[PDB]
Amino acid sequence: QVPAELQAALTLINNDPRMRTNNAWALSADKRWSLKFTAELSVPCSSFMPDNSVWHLVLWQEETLIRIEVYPDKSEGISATFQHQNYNFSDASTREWTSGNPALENTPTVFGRNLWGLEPEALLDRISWRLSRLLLWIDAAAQEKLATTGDAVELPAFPDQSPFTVIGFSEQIDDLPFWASKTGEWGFASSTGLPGAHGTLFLREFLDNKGKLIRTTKWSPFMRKGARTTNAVWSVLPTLPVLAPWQAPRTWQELSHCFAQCGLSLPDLFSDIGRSVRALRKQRAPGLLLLGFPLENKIGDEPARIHWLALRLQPLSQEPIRWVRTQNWAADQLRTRGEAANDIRSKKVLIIGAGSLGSMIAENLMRIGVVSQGILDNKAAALVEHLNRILPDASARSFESEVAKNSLRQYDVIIDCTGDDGVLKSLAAFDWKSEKIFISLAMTWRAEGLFAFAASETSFPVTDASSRFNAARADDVQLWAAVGTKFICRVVSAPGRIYEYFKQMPDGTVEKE
Amino acid sequence: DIRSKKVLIIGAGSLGSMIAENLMRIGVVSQGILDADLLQTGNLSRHALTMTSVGHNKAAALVEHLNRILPDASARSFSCAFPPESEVAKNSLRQYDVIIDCTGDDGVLKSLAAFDWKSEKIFISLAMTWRAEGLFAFAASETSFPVTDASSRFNASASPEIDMDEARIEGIGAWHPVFPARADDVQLWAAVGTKFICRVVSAPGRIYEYFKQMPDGTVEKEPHEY
Amino acid sequence: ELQPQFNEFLANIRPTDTQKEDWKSGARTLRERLKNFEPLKEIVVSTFLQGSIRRSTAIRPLGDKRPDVDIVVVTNLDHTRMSPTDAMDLFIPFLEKYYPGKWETQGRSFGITLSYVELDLVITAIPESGAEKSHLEQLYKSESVLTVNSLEEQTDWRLNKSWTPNTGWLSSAQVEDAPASEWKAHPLVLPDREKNEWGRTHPLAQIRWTAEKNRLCNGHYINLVRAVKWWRQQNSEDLPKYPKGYPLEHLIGNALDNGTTSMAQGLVQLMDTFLSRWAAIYNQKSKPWLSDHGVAEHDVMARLTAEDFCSFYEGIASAAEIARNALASEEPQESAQLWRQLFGSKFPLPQKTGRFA
Ligand SMILES: Nc1ncnc2c1ncn2[C@@H]1O[C@H](COP(=O)(O)OP(=O)(O)OP(=O)(O)O)[C@@H](O)[C@H]1O
Ligand SMILES: Nc1ncnc2c1ncn2[C@@H]1O[C@H](COP(=O)(O)OP(=O)(O)O)[C@@H](O)[C@H]1O
Ligand SMILES: *OP(=O)(O)OC[C@H]1O[C@@H](n2cnc3c(N)ncnc32)[C@H](O)[C@@H]1O
Ligand SMILES: [Mg+2]
Ligand SMILES: [Mg+2]
Repeated sequence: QVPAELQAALTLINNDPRMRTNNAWALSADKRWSLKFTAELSVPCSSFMPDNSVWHLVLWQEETLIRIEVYPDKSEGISATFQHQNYNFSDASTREWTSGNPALENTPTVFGRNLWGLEPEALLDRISWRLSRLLLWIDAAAQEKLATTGDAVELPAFPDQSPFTVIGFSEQIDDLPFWASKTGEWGFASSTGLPGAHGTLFLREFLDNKGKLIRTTKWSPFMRKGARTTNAVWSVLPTLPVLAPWQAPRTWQELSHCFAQCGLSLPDLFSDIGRSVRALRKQRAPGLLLLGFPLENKIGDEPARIHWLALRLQPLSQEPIRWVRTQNWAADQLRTRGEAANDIRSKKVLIIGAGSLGSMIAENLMRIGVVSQGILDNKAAALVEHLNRILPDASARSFESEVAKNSLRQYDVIIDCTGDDGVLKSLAAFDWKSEKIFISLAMTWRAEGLFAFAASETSFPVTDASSRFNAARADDVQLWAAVGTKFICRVVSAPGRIYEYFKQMPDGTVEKE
Repeated sequence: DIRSKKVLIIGAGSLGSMIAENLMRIGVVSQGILDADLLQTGNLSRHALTMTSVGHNKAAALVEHLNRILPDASARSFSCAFPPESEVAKNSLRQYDVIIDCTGDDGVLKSLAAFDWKSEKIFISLAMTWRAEGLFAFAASETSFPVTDASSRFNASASPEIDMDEARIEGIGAWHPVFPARADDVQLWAAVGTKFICRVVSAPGRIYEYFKQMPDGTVEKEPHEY
Repeated sequence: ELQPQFNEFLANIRPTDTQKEDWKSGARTLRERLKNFEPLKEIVVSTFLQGSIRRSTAIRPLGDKRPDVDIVVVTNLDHTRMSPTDAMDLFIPFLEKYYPGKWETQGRSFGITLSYVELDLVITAIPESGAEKSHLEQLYKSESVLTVNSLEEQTDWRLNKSWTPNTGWLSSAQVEDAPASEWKAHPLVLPDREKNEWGRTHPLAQIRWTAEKNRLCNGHYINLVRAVKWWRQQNSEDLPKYPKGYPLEHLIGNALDNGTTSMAQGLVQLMDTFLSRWAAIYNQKSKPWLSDHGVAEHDVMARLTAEDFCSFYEGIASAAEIARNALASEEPQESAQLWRQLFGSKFPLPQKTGRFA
């Protein structure tokens, strides 16, 4: 029997002025309740979307959550893929609906803030919310105003993209002019597999038609030590290869059509690639095709960077295209989740002591942005390798003679984490030949407190630090490492003569004097 | 008292990985990690792992890293999402004594409330605020997890409001933003959470505490009296 | 008949969700702890929830006062040999261990203070022997007795050992009540006020009768009981201290007639029937005799004085006059104000925080 809430939902659909339905609910073998209904428009219709579109409201439950989704009808529904919507593909199955469910949760600018509101918890209220959002979505898509000024440029959904393989590249703002003059040209490229990762590769160098280097990408020392294999082909396009309105090409014929629209020829490119492969005996066969194009970050802005798309590599065939996901591993694209200020990220930092506090402070500094670090203390070598295996833009250096003394003098911030007085005396007795910032950090007995000392002079004042000083479990060390990192950031922000003493309390609080 | 307990951690993201590493380093050897996502390069800005674990399941990589710590470690990984579907997985989950939630998701709280544990457990909930300015700490010792009380306590505390200006987009060619938090804040809150867990395990009961960090580097605490 | 306003009033006078989850979790935890205790492993047979909480006839305490939750511990002890004091003293170590500094003994029961509620557990024993004891224990260990949901939530609850909670995806066979030959003639024994002798009690019959009466009245009986309790609380100055509690519920249940359509009509009929039935006793200055559902030889109105009954009768007369003039009124606002004259201000007139990890 049809339960009560489904009857209430049917009544709700029937009551709506801009919605009609005749079929009743139906339970599927996969325990999904579906209903067929028709939607109208209050705006002039377009070619891609008719006024009266047929949809399929579907409800099911996976573990403890109840999924509410609306799917287009396989016969009288929309066939194009717009923004804020999955790919609209109809398969040969008993299903009566396609797979192009609009993403009603996402809120475009056209979607009013008051109209969006919040998602309720009751099934009937959730259904009403979803239906209202669907009506707004369909009218906006009819107006072709789903993406407007100020919105982020989201890439189109690519059908059948493997969720395991990723290709990494590094492209910055300064590299745009280099590629701006190569629109319509092609060449070879090489890539290397990430050691220890699962199904990840990254690009290394770019070549030309005859196999001559034109650009190299700079990676961390961990990544640089790898084999390079030329198994890719690149080609620069004027714009993003997207079909109207926002549909990604699915077959080779659609890709060729988009190429012709741009003003290029896929078969000519393939013939040239084959001919050049024949000419060069060293080259075996390319296996990947890379497409480059300028890309904006917001709608209404101008392009400032080059983005690359990959597909597994004919132009006239109707076979589906295999796409591979790509990520930009540039420095400004790595720490969008939180980073330190530019004043400390551009400093060369030397740390004395690879013990407990020093290694944790170095790891925190590397993760927050400071990439130029010198480890002086094997503990130093292991710490340097671990720091280099953290992010693609890490540059850590491990460690009498005048040349070595100058190398040490090249740094800007000197931090002491040894807890030894002889090291303080040696720091005071060393000739730095220029002004530096000196910071000293030390823990007390039983890790109950922390001494923080900072100075900005040509020589390290040891007597004042000793007078200030006179006047374990892993979590304690981690706590003091975090506090010391914040103290270092604050000192570098405003250099001077600063001394502070911190103390931890049994209830879990920390006090400063 | 806590070194002889079996500890289950739900969520192997930022806070969960650091808490698990601290617990493994201080002596707690019987741990179980439950997560069902994949590790990316962006997550490493605030995480306990490196680039050699990119593209793996978070739980499995975290479990291997934990097992590479000390010769007496014994950790297990569950790749499903709470709650599990198979009855065998539920029976395996019911063998743990302390249940720790480090996901920050309300659906997980409701699933915990609706799960049948068949015995008395210790439930601990830890989460951070906007910009990692504070920490929510809740604890209870029952057969079922109280969700309404925890929600009311979270709402009662004074916390920063969410502003979208500070929310940066995750990258070029993407739509969803991310929440701002640096590595040092997460490390501070992981240490505080480990201490809170030890204190609660020593004396179980109905406990709620709210922590706040100050610009000068101090930590203040606001408890609740029941 | 202003039904939505009555629904809002009922939602206002009901216990909150925090207290509800608190007493549910407390009952489950207490049951598990009692089961796992070695000294009382064989003695304890069952632990189930009773009182107005189970029967959905409880109102929200004014202020921050904790609601009363009633629990029953059924044991297999022999009451002919053991005094009530020894039986209650057998449970002291358990309370000292699991509930240090939160438990207190008063009268015939123990009192445990939780975060938001107060438990009130009573020790009882089975007065039967032989296979009858086995059948009674099997009934008392069933899912129908060991459920923590109220009668309002489970409209399909039946006093049967073969009954299971019917849960659907959105909304099977409806088992009926067990024959009276299996449970009606077998009550339980509990201590008295002074813990000197064992009395007789039978709460399962009370729960069954309340459920059946609610079913026959289209789910209006418990709401009427709550409304009358709230009315008594509001007009406390002009009303005697008694009756209150279960005797008041017994009077309300006796007064009602089967086939209730709406709440206002039910209240008017209830007060009219109450005035009609006890007029002769009122003018003779006496009190009624009402037999308990579980034990037929006991009088519920045993500790009530005649003057209390007379004062309650006068208050009921005044409330009946007000309700009678309220029901006939056709203007919604005037009728709502007339209803508010009795029930009080709670009768109406016609945020999720962000956590990251
Ligand atoms: N006079 C009585 N006669 C018979 N049974 C009684 C009587 N008083 C109490 N009981 C029984 O004892 C149980 C608990 O009694 P209690 O005094 O706590 O009443 P109650 O209905 O829970 O009251 P309240 O609404 O004030 O919480 C009742 O549910 C009923 O089963
Ligand atoms: N907490 C309780 N649980 C179960 N039955 C109860 C409870 N309190 C009272 N009763 C029942 O209600 C009846 C009335 O009890 P009461 O008025 O206290 O009489 P007495 O003073 O003789 O004990 C008793 O017979 C008892 O069986
Ligand atoms: O702070 P953060 O977003 O990194 O933390 C989220 C972590 O929690 C895990 N998570 C979230 N929801 C679930 C469920 N239902 N089951 C198991 N794990 C869950 C995320 O995978 C992430 O690690
Ligand atoms: Mg009571
Ligand atoms: Mg009581």
